[PDB]
Amino acid sequence: MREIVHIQAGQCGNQIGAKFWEVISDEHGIDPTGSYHGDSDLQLERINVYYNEATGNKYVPRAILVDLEPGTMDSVRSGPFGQIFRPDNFVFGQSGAGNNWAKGHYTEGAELVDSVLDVVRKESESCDCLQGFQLTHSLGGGTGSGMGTLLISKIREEYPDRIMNTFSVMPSPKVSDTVVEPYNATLSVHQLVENTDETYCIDNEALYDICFRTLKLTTPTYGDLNHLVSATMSGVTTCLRFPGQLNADLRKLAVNMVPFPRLHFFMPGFAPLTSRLTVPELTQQMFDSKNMMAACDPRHGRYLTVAAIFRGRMSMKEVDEQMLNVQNKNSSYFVEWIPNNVKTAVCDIPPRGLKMSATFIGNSTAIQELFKRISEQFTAMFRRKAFLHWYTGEGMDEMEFTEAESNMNDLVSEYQQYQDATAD
Amino acid sequence: EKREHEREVIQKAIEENNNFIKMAKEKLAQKMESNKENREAHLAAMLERLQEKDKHAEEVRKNKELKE
Amino acid sequence: MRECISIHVGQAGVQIGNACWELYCLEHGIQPDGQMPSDKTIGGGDDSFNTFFSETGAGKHVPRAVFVDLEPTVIDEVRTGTYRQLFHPEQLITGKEDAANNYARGHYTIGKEIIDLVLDRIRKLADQCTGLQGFLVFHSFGGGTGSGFTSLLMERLSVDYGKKSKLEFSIYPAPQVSTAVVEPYNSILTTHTTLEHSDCAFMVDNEAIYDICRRNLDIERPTYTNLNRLISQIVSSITASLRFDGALNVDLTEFQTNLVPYPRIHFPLATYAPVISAEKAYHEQLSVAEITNACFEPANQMVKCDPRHGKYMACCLLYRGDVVPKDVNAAIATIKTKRSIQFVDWCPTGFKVGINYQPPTVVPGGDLAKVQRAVCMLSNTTAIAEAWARLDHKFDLMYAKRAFVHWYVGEGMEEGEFSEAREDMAALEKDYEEVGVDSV
Ligand SMILES: CC[C@H](C)[C@H](NC(=O)[C@H]1CCCCN1C)C(=O)N(CCCCC(C)C)[C@H](C[C@@H](O)c1nc(C(=O)N[C@@H](Cc2ccc(F)cc2)C[C@H](C)C(=O)O)cs1)C(C)C
Ligand SMILES: Nc1nc2c(ncn2[C@@H]2O[C@H](COP(=O)(O)OP(=O)(O)OP(=O)(O)O)[C@@H](O)[C@H]2O)c(=O)[nH]1
Ligand SMILES: Nc1nc2c(ncn2[C@@H]2O[C@H](COP(=O)(O)OP(=O)(O)O)[C@@H](O)[C@H]2O)c(=O)[nH]1
Ligand SMILES: [Ca+2]
Ligand SMILES: [Mg+2]
Repeated sequence: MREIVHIQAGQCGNQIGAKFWEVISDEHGIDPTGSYHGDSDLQLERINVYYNEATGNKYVPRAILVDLEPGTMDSVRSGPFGQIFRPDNFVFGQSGAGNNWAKGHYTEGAELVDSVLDVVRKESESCDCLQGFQLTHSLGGGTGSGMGTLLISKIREEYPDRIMNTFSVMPSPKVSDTVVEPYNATLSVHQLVENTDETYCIDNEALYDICFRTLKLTTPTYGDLNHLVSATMSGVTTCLRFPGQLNADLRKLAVNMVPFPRLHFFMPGFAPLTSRLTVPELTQQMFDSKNMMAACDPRHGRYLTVAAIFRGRMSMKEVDEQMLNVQNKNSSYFVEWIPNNVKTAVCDIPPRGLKMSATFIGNSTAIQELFKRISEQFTAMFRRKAFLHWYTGEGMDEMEFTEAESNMNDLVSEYQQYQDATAD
Repeated sequence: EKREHEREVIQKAIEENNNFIKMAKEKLAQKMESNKENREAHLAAMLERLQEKDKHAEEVRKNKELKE
Repeated sequence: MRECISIHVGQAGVQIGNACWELYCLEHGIQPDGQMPSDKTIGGGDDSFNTFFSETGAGKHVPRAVFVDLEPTVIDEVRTGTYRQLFHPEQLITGKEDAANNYARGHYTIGKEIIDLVLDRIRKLADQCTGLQGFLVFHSFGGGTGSGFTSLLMERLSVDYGKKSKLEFSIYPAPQVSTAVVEPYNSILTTHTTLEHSDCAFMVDNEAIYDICRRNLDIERPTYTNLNRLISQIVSSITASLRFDGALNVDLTEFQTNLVPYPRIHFPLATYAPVISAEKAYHEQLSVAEITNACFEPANQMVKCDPRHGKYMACCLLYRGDVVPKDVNAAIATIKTKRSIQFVDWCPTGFKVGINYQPPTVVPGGDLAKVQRAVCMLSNTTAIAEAWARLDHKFDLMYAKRAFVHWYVGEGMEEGEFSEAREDMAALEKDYEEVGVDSV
């Protein structure tokens, strides 16, 4: 089978990580004890992708739980679903993180790092045919950002020919008052553009604005944001978890979605947006700015590639007509020089609570808006050296901030380059 | 003279068939050798770049201990 | 004698494989366990069906076939399916990790780990043959295994089998069922690499088969099962010449002689009639003249292109079922009188015909009507070049930006192989232009 190995790092990573395992376990018919109580053989067919099989017919998530604070991993064990994970996969620190990337990447993270790799190594070695790795984390903190991207780099050394996948939560001032996050995020993108094959951009600015404006939650919680993150994560992993022809493993997805190796930052989308539709409506909502989990207007760039997953009992002829419709009517926003760059999958099994839904995965040049936002904030403080002593104190040079800034702005230029290109 | 020409024709047929097998075999050998060394070169550079990260990560930790 | 070994590479080749063998078993009266009650020579024989089926002492008739994929899922369905008893386990070869829609992984990286094993199993089939005619290779252009592994296999077969004939049934990619943005790259790469190694290749445009299913069988949104059952019928008509005998049966090699004027011009257009539903075929007898005339409607073609804007270099008609010479001769004389078919000036205006009396068969629970008679036309027309043109254009669009090329470069390929492959396709498009110009 094609196994994926999941890793969740830091507070954010472990919150969205935990909720990912809740949602997909419900879908595959796995209760918290790790037993199958479902009605369909399709739920088990590709269960090996995410779950190991244990003695007594049970199913264990292939998940590695990591943080420099010991507290978050207690709170993971607490909330039902928690006694499903493998006890020795929990790798905890002591000191805590401090929203310091240098701590996570160079000093405190490096000390813990080999204890994580040993668990990764044990999970990987008994895989029949390992696809690669899935990390969930935030880029604003210190552990998930610094130690997460160290983890990524250290896993590439030992598994250079496997796929490296991240769900990377981007910092917004609207969600977090921490001033140092532009540094943490910029340093993290410097790592991701070099060392990941495909990165889903979960943007907290987009998540908050959906919760405040569209969903009308006057004071949104972290749990309100993560209901949207878990919907996305279910949606974008649907093709990996059930049988089908299209983007059915991580490498095939990458080959369809990544035309140039640095340009692997995707812009997920989802309809219907909910809290706790017909196919034409689903199709329209998908390519509309309101439904995107990155704070980017797709009508400000062009799509290099697109994957559209429709879930539920619907007409496949109708889906084909509407996806053709949407490309005809929005032709300008799809680069002419990559033909047939929108792919469409249909999965009979819908998610929990909905009878049909759509998930969107776009490699859009408009994602530059996200990096420009982060780059403007970064440079707001870097031009006057603010809080650099936190990072210099751990041994980093002032030149590593410049190099990180410069590479992220190169990435923006490259998005603009392919935005402006033509067939001629 | 016609019997010598009949002989020459059947030898030509055999020779061209043998040359085709030969060139297919050489062209396929040089392609696979060229591919192997190309792919090893791409992975070597990948890991030699990851090893430069390990040299830099120890320079950062030693620069910390030179603030004591 | 004159045995043919069929090789089914990748998902498309394997699944078209299942439909073909299932169909052959029903045509020859062979059961899912391999027993054939009508065959009184137990253990062997040189009846026409023995070109495609060997025989065990236990009465079992075994396909002369290897199934290869770099991935176990599709062949596992064959291993445990209705026809598992038909195949020896050694004929069904699988790897672990597929080529990920990358020619480079099929040809070089993943493919090289299984190529020597595959030749071994092919050799075991070849060594059972008293007079091996050649090979039939089934594969997609678009997939990484279908493109990349098939190429490697073809190169190696030319080395290990000299000039034994090698025919292709190649699945040409369509947007309605494609699963890869890089399919144009893989199509150009495999066509270039295989061109010198293939004697005759039948392209099957998935868009054409998709339309025929929608238009003629009233199927709303056709699946691979729908497409494959129709493809099987066309493949069955082409191989029918080899698998049956009869006074008016012309062998596939004779059609090949007329179909291939120059080695690189070896891509015949197949047209098939009638493709009709049971509901429409009720109280409707389609005559020889009717089904022959349907071969010149481009809606019934296996490749979307227009022969009315091109020139014929050959026209072959393979009839099966209740068809007699008088009717065929009259029908072709009508085609002549009416014209509607220009040949190039350097080619005789002939129509090479065969007839096998065994009528078409259908698989249970299928869409096709069982008809009394059918025909497959094989033509060599300059219009087939349109298919290359469409694909070469998509190639250029992406390659000018080097889109996706890093996936191929990362597995050891150079940009040189891309531009070399595209130059050969440019040269092929010029060849079809040159052969259509009138002589001085
Ligand atoms: C004025 C403080 C409020 C509480 C805070 N707002 C702000 O900081 C504003 C005001 C200044 C201008 C901009 N900032 C963002 C706020 O509402 N926050 C950020 C909390 C910062 C936390 C401190 C320690 C740095 C929200 C998150 C906050 O409301 C919390 N949610 C949860 C929460 O989601 N708890 C769930 C469990 C959980 C615990 C911890 C987690 F990390 C995640 C989930 C369970 C609940 C019942 C649920 O299902 O929603 C715990 S704290 C953001 C989404 C904007
Ligand atoms: N007609 C037909 N086409 C198919 C079938 N399966 C796949 N295809 C087509 O073949 C192409 C995809 O290639 P596959 O044959 O699935 O790929 P593969 O050879 O298995 O290669 P990898 O999966 O990359 O190892 C697309 O153009 C599909 O539309 C089938 O059963 N019938
Ligand atoms: N969407 C979301 N964002 C979070 C969550 N927890 C923290 N964050 C964000 O993550 C960043 C801080 O990362 P955190 O995970 O707390 O840092 P760590 O201690 O280094 O793992 C800030 O931008 C927070 O707004 C969460 O549960 N959901
Ligand atoms: Ca016999
Ligand atoms: Mg395959």
